[PDB]
Amino acid sequence: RRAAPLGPMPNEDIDVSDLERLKKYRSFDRYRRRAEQEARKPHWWRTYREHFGEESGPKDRVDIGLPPPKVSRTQQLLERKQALRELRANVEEERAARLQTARIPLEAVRAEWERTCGPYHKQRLAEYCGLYRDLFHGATFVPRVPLHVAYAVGEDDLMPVYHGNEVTPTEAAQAPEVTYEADEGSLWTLLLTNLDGHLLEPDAEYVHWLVTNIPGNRVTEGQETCPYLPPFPARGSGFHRFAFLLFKQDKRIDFSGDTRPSPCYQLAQRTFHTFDFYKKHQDAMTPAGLAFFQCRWDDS
Amino acid sequence: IPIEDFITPVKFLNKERQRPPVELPFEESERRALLLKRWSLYKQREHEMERSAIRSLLEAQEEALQELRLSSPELHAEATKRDPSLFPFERQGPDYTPP
Amino acid sequence: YRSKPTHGIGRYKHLVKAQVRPINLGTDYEYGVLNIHLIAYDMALAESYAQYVHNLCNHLAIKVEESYAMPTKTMEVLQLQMFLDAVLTTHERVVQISGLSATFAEIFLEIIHSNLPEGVKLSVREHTEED
Amino acid sequence: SPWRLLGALCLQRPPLVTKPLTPLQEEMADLLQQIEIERSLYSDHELRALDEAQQLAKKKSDLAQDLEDMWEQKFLHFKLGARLTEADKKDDRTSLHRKLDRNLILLVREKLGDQDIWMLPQSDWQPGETLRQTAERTLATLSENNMEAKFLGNAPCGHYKFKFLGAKVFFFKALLLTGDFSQAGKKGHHVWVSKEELGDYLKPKYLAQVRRFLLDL
Repeated sequence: RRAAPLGPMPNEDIDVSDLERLKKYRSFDRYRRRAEQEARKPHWWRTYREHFGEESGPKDRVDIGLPPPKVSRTQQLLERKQALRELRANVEEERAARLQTARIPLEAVRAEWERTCGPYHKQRLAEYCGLYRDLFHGATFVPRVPLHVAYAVGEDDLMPVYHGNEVTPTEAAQAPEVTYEADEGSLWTLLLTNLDGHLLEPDAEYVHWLVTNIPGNRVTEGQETCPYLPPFPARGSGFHRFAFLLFKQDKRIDFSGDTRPSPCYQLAQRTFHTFDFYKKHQDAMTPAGLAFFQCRWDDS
Repeated sequence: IPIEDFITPVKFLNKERQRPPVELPFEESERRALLLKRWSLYKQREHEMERSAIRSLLEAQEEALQELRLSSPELHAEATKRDPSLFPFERQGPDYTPP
Repeated sequence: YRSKPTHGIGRYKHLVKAQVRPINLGTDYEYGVLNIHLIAYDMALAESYAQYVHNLCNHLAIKVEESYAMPTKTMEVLQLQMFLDAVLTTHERVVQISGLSATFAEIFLEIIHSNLPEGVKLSVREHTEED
Repeated sequence: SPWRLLGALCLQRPPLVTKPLTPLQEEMADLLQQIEIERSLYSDHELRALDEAQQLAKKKSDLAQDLEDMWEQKFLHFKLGARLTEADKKDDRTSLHRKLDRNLILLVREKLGDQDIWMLPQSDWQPGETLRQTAERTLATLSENNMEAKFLGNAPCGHYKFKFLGAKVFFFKALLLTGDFSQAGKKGHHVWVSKEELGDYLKPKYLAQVRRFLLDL
């Protein structure tokens, strides 16, 4: 008893008559490539991807972004072609390349990464640590604006917070400094959330440091709501993740429901859902920057 | 009874002490490297000009065959067999000095 | 599994097969087994044009089966005036092309004879040869 | 639909002497010469040059040169045939002996009653005669020569239609082995022409596309 194959059968397309005239995989590598290409397509039979939890597979993204930066492509293409012409025709770079001596200027790479491609890497790195699932719950924001968060560990020593890096509660015992660039028409709101580690309520988080109504780069000049609270993980549970968020606001907003007492030591006073918060202020608030750090129990 | 000449001769065994040394300056090394790269480029161009040549030739051949077949079919019957002339073909390469 | 719609996804061996006569039809003329004898004096030169022939043949979609080297014919030449003895070496390579048509022959011959190197001799034959 | 059948034959003269090299091919030749002399293990002349030269000094404190001399003087005793048998004449485009390096082709002048015709050889082929047979026949006939012509195949090179009636010019390839030309001074005007000359001397467009299946070299 035979059934009828449903649509395509993997090798059906190639003609077995006269096998000598078909090109071959001479390289194990070519075979490897074609193989993975096939493994990525959605076949009509039971496959590895199906049973192993592809994280829902296809998902139709709710994108709350800061609108994509407007650029003319012909300009870019030409300027790049020319930059390449200037760079390649130099005999210095050829002599240097042949003899295996060259260095790439990491700082400038950091500048270009920031300018172009980085904001996209941010998206999937946040996706990796799931900065999306717990906060905006379905929604993806592309991190348009560069966000530099830093803790001072000494007079001369600065600890950077990169998205995904590991930091100790000792360096987080003090308030951070922030760098991002805007002229003054600007209105900003910045947030630091502890995404896991809520003891009573698994789906709730701890707002640590919340700041509102910021012109330009001036952090001291923004009205603060939650004064800074050093991360307080549990001895047992490892590696909590902490999210730094940025929002643009159109008109200056003041919200009394969010206001907290000045010393504010009590834990139940800080209970948070980024979801509800963003529901409250949604129309005036657009999500901008993202920087997160991962921290585990320490002596302090 | 096949025997190839690919064998390295036994005569060459102990005579090996004659030409060991090699040393190059960065000037000669670079001189040969530049000439090498230029060479590879050059050849890649040249193969392309010859392939273009033979391709254009065979296109002229196509025009030919198609025309001659369409006009008179007796010629598609005549011309398509490969005659006995090609069996004993002997061509000898160019010389340095003519007769 | 025979009953399932997916029976034979695993099927391969028809894809790789692990297991003469010229055809003259008067229209489609397949001449099998053309033997090309390159007789050149220099090892380097013989290797050069042999390699070149094979290389081109690969590109032309023309099938090449066996490229081998025939035994070196050493002609010891006695120079008669007083005697002089100059040892001399003839080298032969063979490129056997398994199929061809009249038109691709017409094309083939041109590239061959045109691109012949200095002091290079060519002989085109049929597959019956013995070693 | 009357078809006036006219064969035509492209005549190929084999290049005799080797062509000179591009400046780059020269530089590359130099490079390969150097590296090939570098990878080379011993020599008989060199073993017996160096070992003897070092042993003689040791015999004095306690051949290769003669060979070199004999070789030099014997190479100087040998006078070689000139590579240019053409540009010394410089005139005859009608000489078969002209271009040793290149491939040459035959070309003829014909003034007919209603037409001024410059003919890359043209054969009128009767429908009964094979294209082959007519090509060869008109070849040996017109030039008034004994020609051993090695034709590649029964396949024709290129085909061109001058349509009034309709009429076909069918072009073929003959590789000339040994020409024997009777009375080189007979009035039929024939030209022995290279690629550059074939470009210029060919007025018709049917021939202007015959230089398209020409083999450049």
